[PDB]
Amino acid sequence: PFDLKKDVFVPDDKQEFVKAVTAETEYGKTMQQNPPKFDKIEDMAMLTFLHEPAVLYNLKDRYGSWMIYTYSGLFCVTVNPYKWLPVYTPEVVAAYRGKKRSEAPPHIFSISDNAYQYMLTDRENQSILITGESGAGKTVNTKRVIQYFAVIAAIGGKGTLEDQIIQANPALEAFGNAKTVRNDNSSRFGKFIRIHFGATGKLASADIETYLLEKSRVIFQLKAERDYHIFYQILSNKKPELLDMLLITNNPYDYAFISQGETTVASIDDAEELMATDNAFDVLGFTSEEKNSMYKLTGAIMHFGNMKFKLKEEQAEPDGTEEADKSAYLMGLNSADLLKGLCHPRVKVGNEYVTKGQNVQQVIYATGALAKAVYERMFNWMVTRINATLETKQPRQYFIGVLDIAGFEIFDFNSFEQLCINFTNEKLQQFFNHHMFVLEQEEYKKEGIEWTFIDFGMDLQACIDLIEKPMGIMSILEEECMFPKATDMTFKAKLFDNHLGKSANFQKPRNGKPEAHFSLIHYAGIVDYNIIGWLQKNKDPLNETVVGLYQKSSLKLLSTLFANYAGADAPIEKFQTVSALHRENLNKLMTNLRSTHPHFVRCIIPNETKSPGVMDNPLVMHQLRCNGVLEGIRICRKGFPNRILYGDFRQRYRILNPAAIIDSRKGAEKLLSSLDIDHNQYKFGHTKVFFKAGLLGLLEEMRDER
Ligand SMILES: Nc1ncnc2c1ncn2[C@@H]1O[C@H](COP(=O)(O)OP(=O)(O)O)[C@@H](O)[C@H]1O
Ligand code: VO4
Ligand SMILES: [Mg+2]
Repeated sequence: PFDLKKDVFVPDDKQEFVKAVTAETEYGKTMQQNPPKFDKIEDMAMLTFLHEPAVLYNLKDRYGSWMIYTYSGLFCVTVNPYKWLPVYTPEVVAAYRGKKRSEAPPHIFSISDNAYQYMLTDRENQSILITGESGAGKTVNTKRVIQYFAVIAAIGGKGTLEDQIIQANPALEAFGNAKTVRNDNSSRFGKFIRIHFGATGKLASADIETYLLEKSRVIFQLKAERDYHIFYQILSNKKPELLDMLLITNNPYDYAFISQGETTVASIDDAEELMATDNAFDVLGFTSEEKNSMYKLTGAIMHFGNMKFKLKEEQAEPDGTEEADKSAYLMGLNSADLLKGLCHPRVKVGNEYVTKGQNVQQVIYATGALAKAVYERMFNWMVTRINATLETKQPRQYFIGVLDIAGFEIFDFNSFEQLCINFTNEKLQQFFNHHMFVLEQEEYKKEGIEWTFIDFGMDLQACIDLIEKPMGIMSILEEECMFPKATDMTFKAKLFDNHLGKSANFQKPRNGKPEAHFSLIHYAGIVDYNIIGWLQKNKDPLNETVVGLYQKSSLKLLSTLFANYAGADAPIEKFQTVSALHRENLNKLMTNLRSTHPHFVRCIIPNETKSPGVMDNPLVMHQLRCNGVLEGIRICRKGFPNRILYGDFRQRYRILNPAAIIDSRKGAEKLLSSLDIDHNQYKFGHTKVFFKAGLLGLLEEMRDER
């Protein structure tokens, strides 16, 4: 039943919008709805009415029938079903091969296949960029893109390249993923995977690049969160030989470094996951000495935390050598030299040395710091090793990169790690804004198309400039290190003096919950940051006397993790910080993505309680707004999303009317007027015919008939 004029969408203070400027709703109490033909539409740029509730309800409609993918113009939107669906089967993978976007339902498999098609067709590198906040579905979709390519390639101990490519994700997940409030399997690092293809489309090889790992997790947890998965998988006891080799109990609560918050997760079987983790290292080519060395280092990290200290000026001395000895043998170090290094670190006196002193607070920091450094270097080594076996040295030509970054998050306590994660999210959103709204309209101008630049309001340059540009939050932090008389409050005072009242995205902390020092107006919300410990987190210093012992370790792995160590430069007669390298890497990635054809996949978390099928309209609308889904749909409708080179237009559509044809542009003008179409649905460019939304599909329908 449908009444074109009285069926409207009206606002609501609890449900955002409701089905129904004065009328009463379907329930009782006191923007046009789309017809029943556009129910569960596969592409929302084809809806007659385009507004916030038209898109919200179409997504909701499809979500109710477990259709978690929907095209929204030139890109795609996905809503986390929070449950398994029979839409990722090998049978499905095969059917999607070679199909045009409109010839199959919306799917991540269709994005992957079309990215493959554009690569070989245009002779151009591609990229698949998955956005969304913590627990939206970026990693799940990243794994399905890889699955699609690996299954397609497979058509034609250690396994084949296709098997290795798939297993690289569960191998890295044990060490780099952990349970946070928002996600039981949160990626605590970003990763860009490039899948290389030869000149004719053969999957040649692959590589992975990881971006900043949350080191703090290794030695610190908040009430509602766990440390990295790996620790609990080892303690599961499904492989009891590991507990004997690592010299450990089966109780996480016996290890402070890993038992500060939660220890078991309802959705994760830690026992089955240890086997999956181990099987991946096997399939990836990891030797037993390699696997055991990695397990041994993880074990040494656990004992390292239980090491107690005491007073002997305040000087620290070991409060029991029990835990240091266990750590030292797993690491291949002499226990006495380790504790002497931690308590009395060397100072170079030219060719001699004098030891400086430490107190139990200083040694406690250095101990935590080294356990983080080892963990970070182990993760970087695992990636290097995965890349080493993934390198096939087979002929390559193009690549399809896939970006799975750590999602936007807000915790009750936000620190340095959150600012780095959320900063990347702001940057990736701005990548989308620039590509969709700035470059797109500049193409129309380049091609001599009649057009008036539209302002979509999509521009986060103010917040990005606030964080990265000189005298920004990172620049202030970078200066405040390598200034020993600088404290947490000199950094706070410098941030406020430069940005309070001067930067719109820098506000006083809103603030029961933990104490915050400043607020930041991010693209998806105001985040209250706590600046305590930022100067030390950014400088990341290490006890170089203990690092020296690590380089001389009897374990090959520990000595290789520290072989190329940037030991503090020699003094002269009179360095790269964390944030500095992170910005450098983020800009390196953004410029690299500019040299590819991007394919945006926008993930939407439907509810805060990980409930399948439950859609919370205020949370969904917040995401669709800050993502720019409506803005991104309008540029598809209001512009010309499809454009064909005059040559290609005659090579393909000459069959529609051979009477029309000997010029490239002139011939194309004759062909188009000769057909029964709206002659306003297209424009003529310098080198391409620009088509309005949908006209390409109409001509392609007519081409398939004859
Ligand atoms: N397409 C999907 N099908 C089924 N479950 C999904 C899907 N996408 C996400 N999930 C569930 O949601 C969780 C969070 O998704 P994940 O990919 O880890 O998100 P993100 O990487 O954005 O943090 C997953 O671990 C899984 O339980
Ligand atoms: O939960 V996330 O993997 O998006 O960080
Ligand atoms: Mg993830």
